[PDB]
Amino acid sequence: STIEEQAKTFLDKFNHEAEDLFYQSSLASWNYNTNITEENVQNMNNAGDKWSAFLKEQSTLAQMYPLQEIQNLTVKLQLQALQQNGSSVLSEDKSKRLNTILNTMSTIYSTGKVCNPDNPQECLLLEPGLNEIMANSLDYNERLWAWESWRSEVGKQLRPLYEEYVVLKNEMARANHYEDYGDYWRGDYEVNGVDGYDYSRGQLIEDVEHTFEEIKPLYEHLHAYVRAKLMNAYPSYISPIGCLPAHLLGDMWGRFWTNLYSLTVPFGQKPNIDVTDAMVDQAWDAQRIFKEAEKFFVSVGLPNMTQGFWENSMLTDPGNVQKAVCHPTAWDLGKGDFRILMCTKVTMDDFLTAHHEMGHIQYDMAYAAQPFLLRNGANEGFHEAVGEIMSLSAATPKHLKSIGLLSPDFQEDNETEINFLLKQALTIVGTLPFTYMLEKWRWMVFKGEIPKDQWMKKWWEMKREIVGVVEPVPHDETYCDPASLFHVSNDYSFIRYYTRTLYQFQFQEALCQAAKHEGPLHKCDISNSTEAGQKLFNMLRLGKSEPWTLALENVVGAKNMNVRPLLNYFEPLFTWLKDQNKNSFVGWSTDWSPYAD
Amino acid sequence: YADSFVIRGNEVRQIAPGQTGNIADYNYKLPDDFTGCVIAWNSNKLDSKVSGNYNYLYRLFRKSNLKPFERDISTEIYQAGNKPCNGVAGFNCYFPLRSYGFRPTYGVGHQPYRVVVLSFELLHAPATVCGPKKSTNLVKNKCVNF
Ligand SMILES: *[C@@H]1O[C@H](CO)[C@@H](O[C@@H]2O[C@H](CO)[C@@H](O)[C@H](O)[C@H]2NC(C)=O)[C@H](O)[C@H]1NC(C)=O
Ligand SMILES: *[C@@H]1O[C@H](CO)[C@@H](O[C@@H]2O[C@H](CO)[C@@H](O)[C@H](O)[C@H]2NC(C)=O)[C@H](O)[C@H]1NC(C)=O
Ligand SMILES: *[C@@H]1O[C@H](CO)[C@@H](O[C@@H]2O[C@H](CO)[C@@H](O)[C@H](O)[C@H]2NC(C)=O)[C@H](O)[C@H]1NC(C)=O
Ligand SMILES: *[C@@H]1O[C@H](CO)[C@@H](O[C@@H]2O[C@H](CO)[C@@H](O)[C@H](O)[C@H]2NC(C)=O)[C@H](O)[C@H]1NC(C)=O
Ligand SMILES: *[C@@H]1O[C@H](CO)[C@@H](O[C@@H]2O[C@H](CO)[C@@H](O)[C@H](O)[C@H]2NC(C)=O)[C@H](O)[C@H]1NC(C)=O
Ligand SMILES: *[C@@H]1O[C@H](CO)[C@@H](O)[C@H](O)[C@H]1NC(C)=O
Repeated sequence: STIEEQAKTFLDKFNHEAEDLFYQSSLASWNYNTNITEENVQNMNNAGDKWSAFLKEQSTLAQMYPLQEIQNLTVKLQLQALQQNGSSVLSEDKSKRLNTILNTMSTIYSTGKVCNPDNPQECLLLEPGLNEIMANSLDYNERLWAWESWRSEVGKQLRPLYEEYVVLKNEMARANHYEDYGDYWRGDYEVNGVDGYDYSRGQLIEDVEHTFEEIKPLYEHLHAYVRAKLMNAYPSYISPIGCLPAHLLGDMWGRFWTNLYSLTVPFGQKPNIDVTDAMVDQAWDAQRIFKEAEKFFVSVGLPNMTQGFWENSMLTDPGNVQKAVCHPTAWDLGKGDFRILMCTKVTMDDFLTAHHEMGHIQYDMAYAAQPFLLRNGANEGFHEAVGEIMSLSAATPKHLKSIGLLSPDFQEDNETEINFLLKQALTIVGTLPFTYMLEKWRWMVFKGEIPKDQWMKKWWEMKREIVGVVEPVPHDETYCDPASLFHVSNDYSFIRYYTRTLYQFQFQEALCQAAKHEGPLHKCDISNSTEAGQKLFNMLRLGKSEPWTLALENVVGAKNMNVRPLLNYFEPLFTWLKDQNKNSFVGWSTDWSPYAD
Repeated sequence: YADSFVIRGNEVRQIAPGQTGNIADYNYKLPDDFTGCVIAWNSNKLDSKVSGNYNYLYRLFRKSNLKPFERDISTEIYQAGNKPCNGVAGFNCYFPLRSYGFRPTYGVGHQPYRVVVLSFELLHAPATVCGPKKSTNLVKNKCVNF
């Protein structure tokens, strides 16, 4: 009864119950996901309902213990995570209104239908075909149509709903001593009073705007190259001092330039590394690939699979007609019962996805000792970060020719290396300007700096200034372009895909500087080492029990994200791009327009 | 003396002289001068029934830790706060018994293990029962050491 006893003795009970219930819920869910029937939806909805009701009751009960009389750090962190009101601080009818606006937004996004002006009877959804038209077509007219349509029919309906959504979320967040909603998102990177490891909510914006400054020397050259290359497929449509038209990037919103590899390959007659026929000519099943992944993981010094994962998991899609959503996922039903749900085919891409998923499996195996409320990554970003380095280290030619899938006399050269590096940088450094731009735009519109009659003009001037792309058609203020992105119209945070891109290469360099590697970083492997495994595992097992700025400094040695490893990873590509642009004009002028000529 | 019960997987490390934890603290306490013999094995296929088998309980609230070889079976509602409970669950008045919910799809360290312990003690008796002897055919007509 030391004013904290109720804190520790409450916490226990909670712990137990929580864990148990959660498990019930989760088994239920895995079920429905692997065997789609009509009754299983009911078997899982009530389990989720009971879990949610129990958690909200415990949250309403935890309030009775003040948060300044606690002295131990871990119990204070657990209470601070549980004591969160979340929603339901609003007026009751406004809560239902918020649920309706959210669900209506999600539905209007999901079931969008756009139809041709030449044939309005049968037409296209978003997922089947629209992405294919925007990715694989090659005529300017069809791309411009597919681009303007989706923003003229799904951008116009969403604005009068997003307007109310903003103010409702702001009034929600403003009851928990917060000043807007964006701060309620940045609050994930917050650390209070640990004598030096503190990280104020504000300094996240400072880091982001301070690390985006060092990327531009590389992104500018990449933009110049991609532009001078796109000036071949569509002759006399781009200006050599202008920006790019949004409907030429490779998808609906311009998030990944990966589909531009067909037009901008450096050496179009030297094929890259690809183990796809060598696999099937060796009769590899879904079992063999996972055995290879586990062998690689155990080679570095991590434990085996739990021997309950080989009988329960579903590695190959069920033969008969058994509807199960084929989207890879790593389940941690808790209680040490880990599973992997994915419809593996015999392709090297699935061979890399297996590694990327067993990464999450290992990361979940590590921290299974912490209290139940601390079973996550250090923040939202570390999870996929620690996941992706396995795929980045398993795709190098060394690890391939050491497993029996490449001819021993396969000799790699600098041409194939530049090819691979551009294929990588079309995805890694390509999405960063878009990500930072969209997140800054959302923070701005939430804090109230941008008046609600200047949304689209500000968004497009930002697309002109930062990322270097220009709209093809004018858009007045009956539109809303950002509401046409999945992570926006569904109330999903969108800054993790910018911190992950940095944490990735920081982890890569920090780790395989212990494997005593000597060459460029893009050939670096973490196999056969034991110091690397220990350095990684001394962070994998913390969970949330320590501030993330300590989880970093125990791996790389710094107390923040630093972009230098990224540039050090791309240095060869940068040396090449500095030569292939001796005659073009780097950068872009925000005056050019595709219609004002 | 022969004791037997069932406990979780990763808690068998607590049936040993001089340990601590939610199980060994106050469910079963072995002394510091133990002379017995601990046996413990896995019984997943015999005691775990899908959907939850809520028969086995384990106390996790008590005033103070136990005494060696002592036994406590009460069901008095705990009291952590300062206000007396009057036997009603709720705020700072917790039920003292929970249940292991075993299922066959658990990992090692959570499947039910069965534990038995032997303990000897020689009060004053000089003959309560000796161990097992050897075997062989007694030869005859030979000078032998018998
Ligand atoms: C997928 O779920 C369905 C819906 O229950 C299962 O179908 C029945 O499941 C019960 C459960 O024991 C069986 O007794 C019936 O014989 C099943 N009937 C049919 C027509 O399937 C189905 O078995 C589940 N699939 C798997 C692989 O377990
Ligand atoms: C209160 O904080 C202390 C340390 O500040 C925690 O002590 C650790 O407890 C764990 C198990 O709970 C042990 O494995 C560690 O060895 C302990 N650390 C040290 C330095 O002895 C203590 O657990 C915290 N209280 C609670 C209820 O978690
Ligand atoms: C969470 O919401 C509650 C309202 O439901 C806020 O108000 C506190 O509510 C608790 C119990 O419901 C009271 O004991 C407090 O006196 C209330 N006021 C406070 C704590 O200032 C509560 O403030 C909200 N949580 C936070 C962290 O602000
Ligand atoms: C890949 O490596 C080869 C050999 O190391 C390079 O070939 C030489 O490149 C320099 C660079 O200007 C030229 O001056 C030489 O004339 C090249 N050698 C021959 C025999 O012609 C090649 O350039 C490298 N690839 C790239 C893209 O630079
Ligand atoms: C690095 O790891 C690989 C993976 O096991 C080890 O590969 C073995 O290498 C020896 C000799 O090079 C071969 O005889 C074995 O057949 C290989 N094993 C497999 C499964 O292919 C390699 O030994 C490790 N490196 C070192 C220095 O031990
Ligand atoms: C992992 O499993 C293999 C089975 O092939 C076994 O030989 C090895 O000893 C195991 N290692 C550990 C650490 O459990």
